[PDB]
This record gives sequence, C-alpha cells and structure tokens, in this order.
Amino acid sequence: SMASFKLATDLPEWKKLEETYKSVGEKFSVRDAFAKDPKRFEEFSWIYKNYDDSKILFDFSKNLVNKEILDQLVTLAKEAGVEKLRDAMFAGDHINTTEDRAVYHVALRNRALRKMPVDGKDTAQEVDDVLKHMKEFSDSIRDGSWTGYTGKSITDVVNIGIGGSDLGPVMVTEALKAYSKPGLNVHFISNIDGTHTAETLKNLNPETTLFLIASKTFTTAETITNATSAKNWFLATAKDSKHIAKHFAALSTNEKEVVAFGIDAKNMFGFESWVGGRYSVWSAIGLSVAIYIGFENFNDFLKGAEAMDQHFLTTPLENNIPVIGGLLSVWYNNFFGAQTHLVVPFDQYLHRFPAYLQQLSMESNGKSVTRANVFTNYQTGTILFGEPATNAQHSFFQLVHQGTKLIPADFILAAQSHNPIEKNLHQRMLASNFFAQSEALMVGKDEAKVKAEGATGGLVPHKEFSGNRPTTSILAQKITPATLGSLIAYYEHLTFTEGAIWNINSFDQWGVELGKVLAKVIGKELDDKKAVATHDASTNGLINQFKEWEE
Amino acid sequence: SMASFKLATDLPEWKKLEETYKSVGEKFSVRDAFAKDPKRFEEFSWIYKNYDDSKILFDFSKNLVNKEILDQLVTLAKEAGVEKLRDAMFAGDHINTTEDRAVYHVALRNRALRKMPVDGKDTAQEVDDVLKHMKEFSDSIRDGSWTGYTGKSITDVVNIGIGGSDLGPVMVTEALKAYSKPGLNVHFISNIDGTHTAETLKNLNPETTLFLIASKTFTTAETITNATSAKNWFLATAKDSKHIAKHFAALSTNEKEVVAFGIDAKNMFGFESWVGGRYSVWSAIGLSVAIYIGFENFNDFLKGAEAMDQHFLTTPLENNIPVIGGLLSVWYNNFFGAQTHLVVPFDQYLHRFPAYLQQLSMESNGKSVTRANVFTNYQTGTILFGEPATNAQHSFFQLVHQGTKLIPADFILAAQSHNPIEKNLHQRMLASNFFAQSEALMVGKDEAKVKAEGATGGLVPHKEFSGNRPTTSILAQKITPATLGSLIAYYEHLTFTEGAIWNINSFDQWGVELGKVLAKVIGKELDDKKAVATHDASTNGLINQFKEWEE
Ligand SMILES: O=C(O)[C@@H](O)[C@H](O)[C@H](O)COP(=O)(O)O
Ligand SMILES: COC(=O)c1cnc[nH]1
Ligand SMILES: COC(=O)c1cnc[nH]1
Ligand SMILES: [Cl-]
Ligand SMILES: [Cl-]
Repeated sequence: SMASFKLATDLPEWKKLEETYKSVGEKFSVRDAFAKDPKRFEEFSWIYKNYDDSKILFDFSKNLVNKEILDQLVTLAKEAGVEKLRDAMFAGDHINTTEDRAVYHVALRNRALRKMPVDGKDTAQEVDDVLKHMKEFSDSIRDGSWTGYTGKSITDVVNIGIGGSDLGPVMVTEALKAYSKPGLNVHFISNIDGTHTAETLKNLNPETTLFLIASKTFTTAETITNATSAKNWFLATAKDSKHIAKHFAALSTNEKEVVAFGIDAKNMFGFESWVGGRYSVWSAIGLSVAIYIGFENFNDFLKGAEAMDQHFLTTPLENNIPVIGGLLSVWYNNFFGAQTHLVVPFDQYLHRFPAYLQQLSMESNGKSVTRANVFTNYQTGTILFGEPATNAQHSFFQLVHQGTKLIPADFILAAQSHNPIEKNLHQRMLASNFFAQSEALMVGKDEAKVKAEGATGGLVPHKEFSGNRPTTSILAQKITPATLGSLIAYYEHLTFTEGAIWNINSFDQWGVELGKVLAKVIGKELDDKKAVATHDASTNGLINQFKEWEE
Repeated sequence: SMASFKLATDLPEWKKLEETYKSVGEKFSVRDAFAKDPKRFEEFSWIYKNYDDSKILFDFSKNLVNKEILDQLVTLAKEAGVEKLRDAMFAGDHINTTEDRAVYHVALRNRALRKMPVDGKDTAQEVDDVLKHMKEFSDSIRDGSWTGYTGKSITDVVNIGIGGSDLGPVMVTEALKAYSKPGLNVHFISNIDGTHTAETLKNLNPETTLFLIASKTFTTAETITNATSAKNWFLATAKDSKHIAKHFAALSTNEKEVVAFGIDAKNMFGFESWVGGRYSVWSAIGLSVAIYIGFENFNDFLKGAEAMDQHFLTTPLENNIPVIGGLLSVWYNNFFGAQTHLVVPFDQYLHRFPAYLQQLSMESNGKSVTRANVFTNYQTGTILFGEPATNAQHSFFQLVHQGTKLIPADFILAAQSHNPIEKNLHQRMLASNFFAQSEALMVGKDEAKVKAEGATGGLVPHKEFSGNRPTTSILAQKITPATLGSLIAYYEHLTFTEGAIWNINSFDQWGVELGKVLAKVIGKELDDKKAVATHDASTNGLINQFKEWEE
C-alpha cells in the first residue's frame, strides 16, 4: 500500500483526542477561554497576505479550541502524514489511487511557471499554452472581432455543462460580476430538465449568442443532449450547418466528437485527466469567466489560488491556515459528532459560494473507504450548506442560535463593497451584522439577563441563548478576483486536510456510477409503451404511475 | 399549563420506540421488507387528490419503516396530542403561547369561506376582502390601467423585503414562471448588502417600475433602509414626491408605520399578527405572485393549500400524509440520530423550493424549550438542505451514496413538463434519473457484484454501495399553482407534526427576533472613527481590523 496507515482510529492521537473531548471539549466555555487568555484573539487568528499584498484575516478564536486541543490536532495531522500526501500532490504523484491519476489542479494556476511534472514531464508550458489560447479567444469575443454568422458582435455566451463544468463558472461569474462589461452577458444551462434550455434561450438572439459546450469526453449524456437541443434552436434560425462554427466552442479533449458536432477543432480548449471536475474552474472550464470579466481578471484569480497554494505548501502546520480549518472540521465531525458545516457569506455576489463549496467538500469527502482499501468505521465528510447573510439571519439562524444541534459556521465579509451606495450606509449595516452575529453565538443570554429584559414566569427559558456556539470569521479587504482565488484554494486545501486525516481518496467519485447505469435502463423503459415489472415494487409503482400520467 | 405533557421522551411510547429501534429499526433492511410484504408499495404509498381532481402520489415505501414501526409512531402522535393541537390551530386558539397569538395561515387560503374565527370573530370576509383588493390591483397592473407617473404600463415589479417577506415570493414566482406574461417581470431586493440594490436597479426604468415594500412590522432595519434607497433612486429621476403614490405600495400589518414612510393607506395590503413570516406567502405578501402570474393562478395556489389543509384536518393519523412525513422525520432525527433532511426537486422551476423549506422547517422547529417551559433532553428540528436535480446529483450525491451519514431524502417530480421540448426527450431523461436515484439508494451494490463487474483486489470496496438508504418519492401530474400550494402545505403540516411531538412552539422565533436588535450597538461604533474595546477580544479585533481596512 502507498498509504502509511490504514484507519484514522489506528493513530495514537485519536484516542487522546477522544479523552480530551471528554475532559475539556464537550463542556468547553469560549467565554471562559477569553477570560483566561487576554491574547486569545492574537493566538487564534492569522493574517494571510496575498501575492498582491492584499490581506485576509482568518479568526478561529470563537471556536471550541485552545492551545492544548489545537496542539493535539496538529499531532494527529503529523501522524496522518498530511504533509507527505500534500507534498506528493504537488510533486505530481498519482495520489488518486483508485483511478491511478495525478491530482494537479495546483498546476493549473502555476503562473510562475515552476517546474510541475506529471510522469516526469513538466506541465507548466502545456497549461500556459491553453491559458494563452483562452486569452486570445476571450479577447476576440469582448472586442467584437469574433462576429456571428450575420456579422454582429456577440452579446450572450451560454455555457452548457453539468457538475464541475457548470457550478464553478456560475459561482465565479456571479461573485465577480462587478468586473463585467455592460452588453456582454453569460448564461448557464446545466439541468437536463428541458425548462432549463427553454427558459435560458427564450429571449436570446441566435445571431449574437455563443455556446461553450463543457464536457471532457464530449459524450456526457445530459450535456450532449442539452448541446444538441441548443444547436437545434440555433439552426431553427440560422438554417445552415456551416454557421455552427461561429457560434459553438468546446471545453473538451474529444476532437473527433467536437468536429462531428460542427465545431472547428481550433475552438476546442483542453484540460487533462488530472483535473477533477470540482477542481476545474481554474482550467479551460473557466473560459466563460475570462469572457465575462476579461482574461487579466481571470489570471489574477488564478494568481490568488497560486499564492494560497504556496502558503499551504510552505507553512508549518501550526500556522497553516487551510490546515487549521481542516483540523477544526475533524474536531467537530469526529469528536463532537456535528454532521454539518455552515458557510455564510455576508456578501450578495457570493450567493452561490456555499453551493460551490458543497460540491467541492461533499463530492471529495463523502467516502467510506480508506487508501488502505478498508471501510471506515468513523465519520468522514460533513454536510456543507449555507445561504448569504443577512438573509440567513431571518431564517434558519433561529435554529443556529436556539436549536439542539451544533453547527460549526464560517462567516465571510469584505471590508470594502464594490457597491458602496448611500455613502457606505448599507455596507456599515452589513458589517455590523457580521460582527454582531458571531458575538451573539458566543456570548448567548442567560436567565438573569432575560429577566432583567422583562420576561417573567414560563416565558423566560424560551428567550435564553446558550452561547458557546462556534464560528470562524473570515474578513477580506475586498472580494477581488485575487481574493476569491485565495478563498476557494483555502477550501480546496481544508478539504485536502480533512481527507488526509480520514485517510480517504478525496479525488475520486465512484458514487455517481450506480444511478447513471440504472437511469439508462429506465430511460429505455420510458421510451417503450408497456408497464414495467423489472424492478422493486416501489420503482415499478412509480414508473407505472408516471406512465399513466405522462403526456 | 396549557400543555398536556412536558417532554417527548417521557411519552410512554417513546421508550417503546427506543426498544423497537434497537431490535428492528437500526438494522432495518428495506430489501427484506419488500420481499416479506408483496403489497409494500400499496401499503406505504398514498394518492392525494387535489380540489381540481389532480393527483399527487406520496410513496414512502423506500423508508426504514414497516407497519409495526408506523403504528408505534402513530401511537406516539396520539400521546403527544397532535390532533388536539391541530384542532386548536384551526379553531383560532392562541397556540403561539410565547407571543400570545393565533396561528392562522390556514385562514389565508379559506376560499370556501368556512367560519374561521380569531378572538371569536370570523376572519373569512376580512381575508377575502384583502384578496379582492389584491385581485383589483394586480389586474390593473396587468391590464395597464395602473400607469406610472409618465402614463406608461408597469414592466417591472420589485419586491423589497427579507426572510418571510422575500423567500416565498422568490420561490413561488420562480416555480410558477411558466404562467407569467411577456414584458412583465419581477425582482426581489432583500439583502442589506448594497450590491443587492445596485445590481437589481441597474437597468430598470423608474417610469415603469413598481415597488412593493413587504414587511409584517414595517420596522425591519434591512427593509426600511432598502426601501429608502429605492425611493432615493426613484426620486433621482421622478423628482416630485407626489409621484410616489403610483410607484410604491406596502404589504404589512402596521398601517401607522407605512403611512409614516410616505406610502398612501389606499396602497397598503394588510394582514394580521397571526400570519407568521415563514407562513405568509398566502397573504398580502404574495401580491408579487398575483401580479406576475395573475390573481386567478394565485387563487388556484391558495385552493391547493386549502385542499391539503382539509386532508390534514379530516384524515385519521395512519393515513394522513403530512403526519406520516412528520413521523418519519421524528424517527430519523430522534432514533437514528440523522441531523439532516434533504429535499431534491427533479424540477428546475423549483430550484428555490429547498431554500424556502429550510426557512419554514428550521425557523419553526429550531427550539430547545417545550410548551411546559422546560428544556428538552432530546433533539428537535433537523437541518434541511438541497438543490434541484439533476444539478444535485452532479454536486453532492456522491456523499449521499457512499458517505458515512444517514440523510433522509425527499425527491419530487412532475410527470408532465411545462416545457416538453424535443418531443419530451428531456423530460424522459429527467424522469429516468428520479426513479433511478431512489432505486440506487435502496438497492446498493454488494462486494460480489463489484467483483462480477470487473474490479479486483483493493479497488473493490471503493466501488461498493451500501444501499438501504431511505428516500420518499413525490410524483405529481404537473407542478401547477394548485399542486405547488398543496406541496407547500404538506411541508407546513409535516413541520406542525414534528413540533407537536417535540412539544415545542413551532410558531415563535426568539433567535430571529434577537438578530433584528443585535447589530445596532456595533453599527453606532462603525459610525464613529475610534477603535473599540467594548466587546470580547475577537469582536474587538475584527471590528478594529475592519476599521483599518474600510473606505
Ligand atoms: O421569519 C421571520 O419572522 C423573519 O424572517 C421575518 O419574516 C423578517 O425578519 C422580516 O420581518 P418583517 O416582515 O416584519 O419586516
Ligand atoms: C443527444 O441528444 C439528442 O439527440 C437531442 C435530440 N434533440 C435534442 N437533443
Ligand atoms: C432608512 O434608511 C436610510 O436612512 C437610508 C438613507 N439612504 C438610504 N437609506
Ligand atoms: Cl467518528
Ligand atoms: Cl418489515
């Protein structure tokens, strides 16, 4: 086995952390910790400096953690060989053991052109060549030199893809929308549900719309179905297949399929097998971002990830920010038994950031088998969810404050808004909520205070707050491309750390296969007339009721 | 002392369910259940008939449940007085004990004009009179009789509101978008973040834009600030405040505060204290819906809720669809220890259905104190999350299939699409996924089958699927206004059932109420130049770093 251990439960520090949980962690008072340690904020906060000298404060000090606990977690990370696995990742080793592949999204943002080899062959130029092609193409869309079949500049660009071929481009174009150009819009078709195509294309002009079909194989069923429907929409107006070439490009490897579809092979933008879908927005898959906000902005976004990569690679564990966040996740997941991880951006542009992180985290770390090819009998990936604040405060934060579940939470705010309207009034209000919510989760409100505030009798307990509910606060200066690049890479490397401790392979996804195969079988049965009796009674029942109700 | 018991855990059936969990529940085999009971699908599926003779199938047969378990859960619901509390709700009794209020969203959709009294006075005509006002005004926007200040038809309707005054309008306008009219669009400003105002208003015309200021209290900080900024934007162009009367209306319980803001009382659409925000889309708060899709569609939506209300009120517990769903939730939450509940619509229109439910569910049932005014010694509300499929399948279903967490899931499909493009090809593909994903989660794939399919040695465990992962499948004919009204009411009444069992108040929200009075202290500190030391060191550190980095 390439693995140095079999199960996380084999590592000696695991039982020590179980005993620390019992003695110190279960009943941990964050209030008391601040009272005990005047330097607590200093000790449990870190400033990250980005390549452009901008900064991001990572404040972990309201978590259920102290020096003793964090030191034990760092010892666990050493026993798990986090650093060895990380170094092997950056070395190009095939640490995706089940697919026998490198894991080399870090090579996508190698703008410094460090030597970064796979199979002993540097990748730096091959990556950089695709980025230069991306710059050329995106520049031609943005400056009007690429025209549609009637000689008009492009106004709308539609990405068609599923999974990692959609969610990154969506989230990042939403997040960086302040950097867009009036009159050049992006759209994202992903669902096979034909609503998604019908509603997206309804008001678009075939003469000025450009499609990017995002699929490595160019044989992905939902994506190629969507792509074919979009091609039919285009041709309903254009009425000649020769026009396809001015309106369709591919984010793909499969030149025979692309060319068959009517796309000029010159307009295929490739990426390698060592790019995982949920780690792919840094690749050719990011073309829609480069078109929307310009290549130089996209490049700055890459350089922010690169800087965080360098932090992760070169920092001792006890000061390594993505490591610390991963260690705290393990602490809550495996010792407190918290099943979820909340992420709340106090930022409307970042409204799809939690959904992006949900794929990154859950698709990576929802695994039950270790690198030693044995079943875990301990918890692995958490369920990650969230919505932006302040909206979230009005809604499920009720349960975060007064429910019976521990919900570790990360709050994210920019000190500066891209839209500082009304002399920054909205922004000072937004910021006050950021600070106040984490404060309230810590401090709570005891029975005496509820009484002082005027409640009596049976009403009193209903108005109490436990406090000692943990948050991590992440304050950026401004959510620029660079900042966003660093923030995603933070979560990539947090996700890495978690998976390394659990000894899982964070980079495969075998779990998609069964439902795909079973869908193909059923699809054939939905094409046929007859009632079905080939499945369990529920599946048969559902299919047969559908058949009675369908068009 | 209105309560009939103190703690769920001390209901006599609770310990009997713990024993059943140990003996039959924990190791329940759904596969064996089907093999034992040839009628399992029929026994654990129910057809709901709506008022319009349309139908929805609720199949619970892939859950970890049998007759023995469900009969115990029904006994538990009887011991908890679910029926007595529900009857009190429908009588207008003040079952919201902590706020001393009726809970009477059911009266909002009383289209039959049954006697439904609060404080011994029928509400039927008062509710109906507001619906007539809504019909009049929405008709006048749609037919062009309500013009803007330069005599033009309204093209854009902007709702401004947050939480319960936002998420319903968002979700239902998205869900029922097939029923909208070209050239009449809706928009939703909610976040205090100035991005939300700036981006929403960027390309709208004040001459053809109508604002609905949606606030139960009409004092919410975010909303009143947002509404003031919108008025500033309007007056920048319109100049004369007399024009406001054509461009601003209010949805509220507080006439004095509306008129104080400068809105004419003739343009207020009222509701009462007994409408909770997360149950409010049925009231005046739904005006954006009636404008977008027409009042008759909105009325059909109400009538769907009313039909599900009648089902809930009149059906013995063992066949009562919302109750069965709530009983399964308690089973998973309290006996299996599953902390989450996944809701996945196989429907892109329903993309905001999970987020809406997240509010309804978590804000209702995230409580730690019972109706007997003692703290619980057991779990209450679950964490509800989800995204539409097929996007969700390609995001996080890896973990649903192969992770270490039990995640009870509800899947929802319509048999007929509003957009059956390409002769229903998309729709058949979408449906195949709906059936296959629930099939896959149940059947799994054992070691022998993985080997038969070609894996050897250490690769084998990585490709296994446990199966016996539960789902509920909900199959509608078509997601019409009526179907959606029934679906929401289903989840309202499921939420009621959970809360009744847990003996919590599902209708207050003392955490969300705190939130709305938290930020003002810090807000005053951000207005002042100086550094602060008035909080814990973390809050101080974050505020002071912010002050160094702000505009
Ligand atoms: O669920 C709730 O009570 C909140 O989300 C409210 O709906 C939100 O705070 C808005 O309150 P109001 O409608 O009074 O402005
Ligand atoms: C591959 O999908 C198709 O064949 C298709 C046909 N019509 C729309 N899409
Ligand atoms: C009520 O909020 C305000 O005073 C405000 C001022 N400018 C925009 N909003
Ligand atoms: Cl564990
Ligand atoms: Cl059984």
